[PDB]
Amino acid sequence: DSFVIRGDEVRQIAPGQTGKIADYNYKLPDDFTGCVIAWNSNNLDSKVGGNYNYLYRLFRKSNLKPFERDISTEIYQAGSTPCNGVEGFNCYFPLQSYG
Amino acid sequence: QCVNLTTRTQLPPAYTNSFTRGVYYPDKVFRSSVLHSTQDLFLPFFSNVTWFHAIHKRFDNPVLPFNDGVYFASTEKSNIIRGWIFGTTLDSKTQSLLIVNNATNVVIKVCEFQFCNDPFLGVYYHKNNKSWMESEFRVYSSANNCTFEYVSQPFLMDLGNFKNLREFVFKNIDGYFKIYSKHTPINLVRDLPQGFSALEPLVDLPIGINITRFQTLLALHRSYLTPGDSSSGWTAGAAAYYVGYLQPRTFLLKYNENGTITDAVDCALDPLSETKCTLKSFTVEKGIYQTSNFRVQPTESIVRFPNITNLCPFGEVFNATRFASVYAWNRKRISNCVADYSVLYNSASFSTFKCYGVSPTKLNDLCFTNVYADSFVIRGDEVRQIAPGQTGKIADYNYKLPDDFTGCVIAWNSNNLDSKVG
Amino acid sequence: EIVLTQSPGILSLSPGERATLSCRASQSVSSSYLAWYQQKPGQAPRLLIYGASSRATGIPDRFSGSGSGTDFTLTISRLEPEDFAVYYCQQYGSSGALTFGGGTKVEIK
Amino acid sequence: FQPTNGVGYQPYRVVVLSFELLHAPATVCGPKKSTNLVKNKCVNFNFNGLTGTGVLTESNKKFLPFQQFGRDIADTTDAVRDPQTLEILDITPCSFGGVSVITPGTNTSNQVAVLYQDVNCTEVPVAIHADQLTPTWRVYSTGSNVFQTRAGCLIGAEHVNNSYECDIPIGAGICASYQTSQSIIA
Amino acid sequence: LTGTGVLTESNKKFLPFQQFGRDIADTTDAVRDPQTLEILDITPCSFGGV
Amino acid sequence: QVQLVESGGGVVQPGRSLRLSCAASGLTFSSYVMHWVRQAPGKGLDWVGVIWYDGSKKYYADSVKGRFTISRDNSKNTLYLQMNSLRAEDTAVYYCARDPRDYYDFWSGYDYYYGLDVWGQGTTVT
Ligand SMILES: *[C@@H]1O[C@H](CO)[C@@H](O[C@@H]2O[C@H](CO)[C@@H](O[C@@H]3O[C@H](CO)[C@@H](O)[C@H](O)[C@@H]3O)[C@H](O)[C@H]2NC(C)=O)[C@H](O)[C@H]1NC(C)=O
Ligand SMILES: *[C@@H]1O[C@H](CO)[C@@H](O[C@@H]2O[C@H](CO)[C@@H](O)[C@H](O)[C@H]2NC(C)=O)[C@H](O)[C@H]1NC(C)=O
Ligand SMILES: *[C@@H]1O[C@H](CO)[C@@H](O)[C@H](O)[C@H]1NC(C)=O
Ligand SMILES: *[C@@H]1O[C@H](CO)[C@@H](O)[C@H](O)[C@H]1NC(C)=O
Ligand SMILES: *[C@@H]1O[C@H](CO)[C@@H](O)[C@H](O)[C@H]1NC(C)=O
Ligand SMILES: *[C@@H]1O[C@H](CO)[C@@H](O)[C@H](O)[C@H]1NC(C)=O
Ligand SMILES: *[C@@H]1O[C@H](CO)[C@@H](O)[C@H](O)[C@H]1NC(C)=O
Ligand SMILES: *[C@@H]1O[C@H](CO)[C@@H](O)[C@H](O)[C@H]1NC(C)=O
Ligand SMILES: *[C@@H]1O[C@H](CO)[C@@H](O)[C@H](O)[C@H]1NC(C)=O
Ligand SMILES: *[C@@H]1O[C@H](CO)[C@@H](O)[C@H](O)[C@H]1NC(C)=O
Ligand SMILES: *[C@@H]1O[C@H](CO)[C@@H](O)[C@H](O)[C@H]1NC(C)=O
Ligand SMILES: *[C@@H]1O[C@H](CO)[C@@H](O)[C@H](O)[C@H]1NC(C)=O
Ligand SMILES: *[C@@H]1O[C@H](CO)[C@@H](O)[C@H](O)[C@H]1NC(C)=O
Repeated sequence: DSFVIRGDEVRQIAPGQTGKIADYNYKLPDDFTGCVIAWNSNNLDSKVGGNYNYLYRLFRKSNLKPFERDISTEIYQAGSTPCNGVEGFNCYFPLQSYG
Repeated sequence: QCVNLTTRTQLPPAYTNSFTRGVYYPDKVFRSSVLHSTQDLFLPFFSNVTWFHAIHKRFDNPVLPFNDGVYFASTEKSNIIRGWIFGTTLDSKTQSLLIVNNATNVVIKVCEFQFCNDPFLGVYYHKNNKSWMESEFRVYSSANNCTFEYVSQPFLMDLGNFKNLREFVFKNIDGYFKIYSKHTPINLVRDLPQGFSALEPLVDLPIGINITRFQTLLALHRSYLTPGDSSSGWTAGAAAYYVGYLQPRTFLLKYNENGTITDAVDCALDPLSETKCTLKSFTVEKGIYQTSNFRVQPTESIVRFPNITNLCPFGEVFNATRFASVYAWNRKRISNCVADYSVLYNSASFSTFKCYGVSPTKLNDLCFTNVYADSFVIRGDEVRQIAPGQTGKIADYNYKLPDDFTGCVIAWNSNNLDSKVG
Repeated sequence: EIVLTQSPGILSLSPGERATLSCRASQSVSSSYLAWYQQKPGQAPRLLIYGASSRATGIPDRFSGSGSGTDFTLTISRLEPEDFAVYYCQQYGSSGALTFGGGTKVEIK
Repeated sequence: FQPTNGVGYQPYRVVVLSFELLHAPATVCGPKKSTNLVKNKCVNFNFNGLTGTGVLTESNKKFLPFQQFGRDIADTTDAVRDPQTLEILDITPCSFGGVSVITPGTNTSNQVAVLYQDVNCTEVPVAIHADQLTPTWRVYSTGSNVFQTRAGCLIGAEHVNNSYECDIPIGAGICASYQTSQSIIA
Repeated sequence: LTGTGVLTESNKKFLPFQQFGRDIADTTDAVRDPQTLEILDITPCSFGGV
Repeated sequence: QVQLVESGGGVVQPGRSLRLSCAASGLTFSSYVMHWVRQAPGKGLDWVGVIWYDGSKKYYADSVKGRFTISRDNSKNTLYLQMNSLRAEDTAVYYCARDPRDYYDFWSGYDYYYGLDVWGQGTTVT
């Protein structure tokens, strides 16, 4: 299971943790048997002037089931009014670039 | 392409009694002459299963909810039924699971599919030679972003008249799609037969997607007398398929000298069955017995917390311009608010988040009695000294936590604002 | 380019009566090529009968058709007020030309 | 602290949170959404930071001013006050005192009788939460063959005025046997 | 599977999906050889009735 | 609800160019043989041409020769037709109609012809 994050969420790749990656991007199960391998890629992944290819899911209306995948780009509703798929106030893409 | 087969109206759902059919093997371990007890999602015995058909001249294949798991079944000599589709929205906004079976192979694809209102598989026969069969897929309008693709040998399918029952339990646990199945002959019965049949594992697909609804796929022979677009012209044989729902239950399982499941006892089904669970033996002697009581299952969850709608006057303690020194650390009382940490995680990335006595996850579920936040600024190599039980300059001479400390430690980088040039 | 002929050109019958229609072809037809249409003035033609003696979807049972070889017939059981329009017959094959008939008209009396 | 300092030297802001856990009414709680209560129903409940499974029964137990919440003599939660409603609500298990199954040998037959111990017969369906139980269990819950004993309520056997020797010791002056067709007699 | 003991010839049938064999005590009593399809029964080294 | 939309009408200067196009609602436009029917002001219906599911075989009527070209665009859900000249045939109403005979129907040994089921709104060509 390969993915790119930034440093402070590396502690979140563990059974029973809370954060941006564990709650809305990639959740480990409680009975997980395996290994986690994380290494530096500032020479590889980082780009001069900013790199915006990698994306993380910021807002989602539930906590993840273990080992599942969701790439839906429906607009999050931070307000009572429906966004109707239109960007505006209290309406943002769930995905966001790391930079 | 799509054909809007239209059922003028859905016929009222028909309920048939499942006859203690559908118990799958829990794990790939050879067990012989040993009674094994397991608690897994299971079809309750004698449940009210569906009696949905295929051709009456309606083509009714409606979507049904996938709450926990579906026990599917099929009874036709010709293989009218082929595959299934699983998903939560089925309109190309989420990821859906496609299962389709043609004569040469079985294709399983996890993609964003725009399913038609009435999907089916088209079988076209050359005139005067049924041997020439050409198949056109009329299930998905389009496909996009396929993650998992799987191609393999066809599931056993019919090519001395006999009817072959095919049973398929679908389960979605921990992002794994488990399929269990077994095909048996049918002789002189119109509904789901009696006896016991055990389903053996066939695949374990790591689809990792949300499943809420499912729909049955039918292969319809094409009649050229009437046009293709009209519902007419897609005639096939009369096939009825069963759909059950899995509810968590505890079932004792009986193996045999050779290692195959022969009999099962569900504790919930009978008080006598519950006695068997306690004795751990199918045979029960004459007398009175006291049994462990687990026949009651939870049906709803209710949540009660006091009326506090106020976001916490943190005072932006996390965002405060100046923090306390470590020799004089500031303690702030927190009272009469609803603590939300989701905003704090969005506001800043925390390098160290270690909680003792309360888990970091499900911490938002729990209520906290009294909160005294203690804030200070240190250097990095001393951060590990904050944890209880470890010593140092800060732990011995500046700030000490007790051994029975119940709380959390949150440390984050501040070289951007707390560092001055010179 | 088959010479189709519709007779009679103009029919005058009261509503509720029975009207017969003819569409003769100059060459042999395999009895699966003709179609029958109703066209009200100012609107597009509408399918009634496809092939020979086969009713299209949405067409009521009052409309009927028959015929084989070079002689083909449309027979209506009862004439509705909304069924009064002009009618055309065609004939088509995969390599065959498509030729509509001159047309026939039913009229109030 | 200096701008170009090493990562160890760079300042790291530390905030430590200290919680006491359920010894007083809680002024601060998490973002869970409160829902209405369902009294006398087998549900999962999360009351003021304690999670459990059972039914909830109303009571009029008075409490000291400092702690509305109370603990039993075995330190089990005898009653926890509902947050929104000031009425005293105590946890009662879905499982009451353990039922006794009374059966002949499975070689002979499969008919069984159920004794609900120390429970009045009229209160038996409520005690076992029959509506929650399976329909086959529900037939055991309510029947014409209902006998009230000092031990409890026996359902599934017919009582006889004639006296026979004890085969199965029900208790409290009651015993069962299998006799003629063939059925469980008490 | 690491263990000490006796490897004996076995005639026990093995289903293809199943690779290991456990007794009524749930401990491992039979195994299939990785290279060849023969079934080997695991036997305690000392009966200990001594 | 199936609807075919006509366009490119109106009276123009007679000769050398005019544009017709027929749209189709839904996603069942492709793979269905389509024909163009021209309605004379007082002389009944007539034929223009036919195109198959992929356009490999095309055929035209004897009324006009060398002036009509038929093509289908799969992505735009619109079929395009062009007249290289405008003869004395004026005030002719042109319809686009869809015939359900799919590739599979003529692929099978069966020799069958269905009917022109759904028609367009119509247009004015002068
Ligand atoms: C898997 O998909 C299902 C949908 O098929 C998800 O369940 C749905 O979750 C949404 C919130 O994300 C629920 O919307 C909420 O509905 C309530 C009223 O019921 C409303 O008050 C809220 O404001 C909000 O609109 C939706 O009702 C719910 N539907 C079902 C079937 O329960 C489910 O969460 C997904 N599972 C995961 C974690 O992937
Ligand atoms: C059944 O469907 C599968 C998947 O579409 C077919 O397999 C491939 O089909 C494509 C065309 O759709 C070919 O270009 C590939 O070469 C096929 N690959 C294989 C492995 O055959 C399969 O041919 C279909 N079989 C039937 C009965 O039509
Ligand atoms: C099953 O269906 C029947 C008839 O609709 C109904 O009476 C019964 O309550 C249902 N539930 C059971 C017992 O499975
Ligand atoms: C039908 O097809 C099979 C296989 O293509 C062929 O062997 C047989 O001769 C055919 N029968 C006919 C053409 O009557
Ligand atoms: C398909 O994948 C891309 C990412 O490579 C993504 O941008 C797009 O949202 C996906 N398509 C959808 C959601 O339909
Ligand atoms: C075990 O399998 C053998 C061979 O199939 C068969 O003869 C025997 O009857 C089976 N016995 C049991 C207990 O199923
Ligand atoms: C903290 O301050 C920054 C600006 O320096 C602001 O962008 C961020 O939203 C604040 N977070 C909070 C509300 O604590
Ligand atoms: C809590 O607030 C709601 C309105 O949001 C109100 O209807 C309800 O009665 C209040 N309950 C209490 C504890 O007063
Ligand atoms: C009951 O036990 C007898 C032996 O005492 C045996 O022959 C018979 O088959 C058994 N019957 C059942 C139903 O178990
Ligand atoms: C409950 O049991 C007691 C003890 O025998 C009895 O006195 C009382 O009448 C019973 N009440 C009901 C309602 O059955
Ligand atoms: C058995 O005793 C009960 C006690 O009330 C009585 O009502 C019943 O009539 C008696 N039966 C006989 C046969 O004496
Ligand atoms: C492994 O390969 C070697 C060399 O081909 C062969 O001698 C040996 O028997 C093989 N092991 C197996 C599969 O039994
Ligand atoms: C029928 O199919 C068409 C596409 O050809 C679609 O636009 C329409 O919504 C469908 N109607 C029904 C009854 O599903």
